[PDB]
Amino acid sequence: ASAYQRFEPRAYLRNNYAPPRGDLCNPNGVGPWKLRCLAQTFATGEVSGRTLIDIGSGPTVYQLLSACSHFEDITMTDFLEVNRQELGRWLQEEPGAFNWSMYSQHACLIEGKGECWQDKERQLRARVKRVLPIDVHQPQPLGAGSPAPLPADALVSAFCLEAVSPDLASFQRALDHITTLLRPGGHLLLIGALEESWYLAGEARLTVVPVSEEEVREALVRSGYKVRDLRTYIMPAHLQTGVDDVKGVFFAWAQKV
Amino acid sequence: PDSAPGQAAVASAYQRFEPRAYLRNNYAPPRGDLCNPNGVGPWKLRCLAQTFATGEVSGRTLIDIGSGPTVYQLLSACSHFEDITMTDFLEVNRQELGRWLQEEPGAFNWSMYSQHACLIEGKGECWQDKERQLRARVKRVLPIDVHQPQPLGAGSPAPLPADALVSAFCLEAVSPDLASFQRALDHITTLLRPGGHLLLIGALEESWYLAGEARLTVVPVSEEEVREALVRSGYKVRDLRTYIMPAHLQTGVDDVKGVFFAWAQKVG
Ligand SMILES: Nc1ncnc2c1ncn2[C@@H]1O[C@H](CSCC[C@H](N)C(=O)O)[C@@H](O)[C@H]1O
Ligand SMILES: Nc1ncnc2c1ncn2[C@@H]1O[C@H](CSCC[C@H](N)C(=O)O)[C@@H](O)[C@H]1O
Repeated sequence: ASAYQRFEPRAYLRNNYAPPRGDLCNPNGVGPWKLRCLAQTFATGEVSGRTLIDIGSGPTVYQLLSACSHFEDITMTDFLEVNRQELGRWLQEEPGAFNWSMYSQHACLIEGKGECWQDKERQLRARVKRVLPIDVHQPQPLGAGSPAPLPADALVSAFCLEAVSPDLASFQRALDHITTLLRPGGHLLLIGALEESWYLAGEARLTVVPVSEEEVREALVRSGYKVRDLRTYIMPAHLQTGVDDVKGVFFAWAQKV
Repeated sequence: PDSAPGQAAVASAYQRFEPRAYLRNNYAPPRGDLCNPNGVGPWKLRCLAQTFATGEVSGRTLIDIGSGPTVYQLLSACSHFEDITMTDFLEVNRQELGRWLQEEPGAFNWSMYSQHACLIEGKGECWQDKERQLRARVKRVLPIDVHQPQPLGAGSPAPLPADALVSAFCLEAVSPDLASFQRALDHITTLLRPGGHLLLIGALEESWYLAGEARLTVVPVSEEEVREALVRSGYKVRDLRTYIMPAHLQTGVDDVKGVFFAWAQKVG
């Protein structure tokens, strides 16, 4: 995990959220696919509550665009200070914030409620109460006296576990860990890379545990979830860019029983 | 009597028209704020979107009558017409359109409207694609004077007669009186083929507006006057709706009391 110390947010954002992976115009892309999964899931209106925690936010907010309308208290987290600062910069509309507006626009497009994207960002920025540091390896990943309401009504995590875990069993424990933050009967929306083993974030070179839909399902089960949905996106050639070796992307809607 | 003088007056007044001012007054907030569904902007795009969505307004060629320096009136229309003709009386307006066509950064930013059309049309489309199509189908920007019996001049370029017409806030804005208005309608109707469709937007009961230094003279009209005029010109009125201008939104840029949207089909 010392590799994460060379991790550059601006390089990561650039690699994954700027064209081509960042062009949202093509519906068959990975960005539109991620957003649709979240939109659809929340649109069921079975995922709901007062509080929600985003595990391993990094420098990104997209994972919460659809979510923000169903939970009034939203908590974001990451391991690195540089990311929290990068989040802050966008939350407070500071100088040099990253432009998520294409993503805001698309979420509004997908949820199809005629909402304008400034209302969407406005609601998100507002509903996010705190940005916290976090380590999923710790059995209490948020420490002892966290400003975060526990247990949360729901959890969201994208591209975290498989990226901070050396192997399957490690990945499994990380899940066990964060699962403890989730109220019984609550919800988890997990996104991650499939059969990925490395990706770059500037000068840093992160090791990833290559997982599969089957491994991922089984791990959610082991952690005590009822899997409600598990969808797979296969990474198209034109989005294989030399920033990683991701083969596909998985999305899971799991419920703590 | 005599039309010439009033028209001359109108023409004279427009020589002070400031596009950037018009744009600031009408298509930047609070009117340009597309976030409130109850605002005039959304209402307009929604009238256009819903109408094209019926699929009853189609063809090869569209002509926008008195485009000014705005494109929003064509956002939902472009996905339905191969060939679009934009027009205006003033060159400074046409230059303004030209700047946006050329995607120069100097140009006005219509992306909020682009996005909103995409939003309400419900096809998942992205605004850059919406805009790229619009820029692609606008085949020309022509001089136009609605008071002339041939508003485009004889032997004009435009493919005539067109399958459809769009016009927004033009006729009433350049007509001194109701008869002038009615005549202007008759004139542009000659550009429209029988069985074709006219989509008309304009201000209700308005007498003036601002375009910078230029404070302009509008013939105030009513829904009925508009309905009657269309019928007079040989249309069947398919839809005619009214937006009442809210307290805020009345900003001193005009004395408009509301807005009309007319969908009319040229009997033939
Ligand atoms: N031990 C740890 N516990 C929790 N998060 C960690 C961690 N070590 C690294 N991370 C964070 O995990 C993130 C994975 S990148 C994921 C970014 C974002 N969620 C997205 O969807 O794009 C990195 O930002 C990294 O800072
Ligand atoms: N005689 C005439 N014939 C046609 N257009 C005229 C005209 N005299 C003035 N105009 C144009 O009528 C326009 C009215 S403002 C309308 C602008 C635009 N259609 C919109 O929706 O906002 C001005 O751009 C002006 O140049």
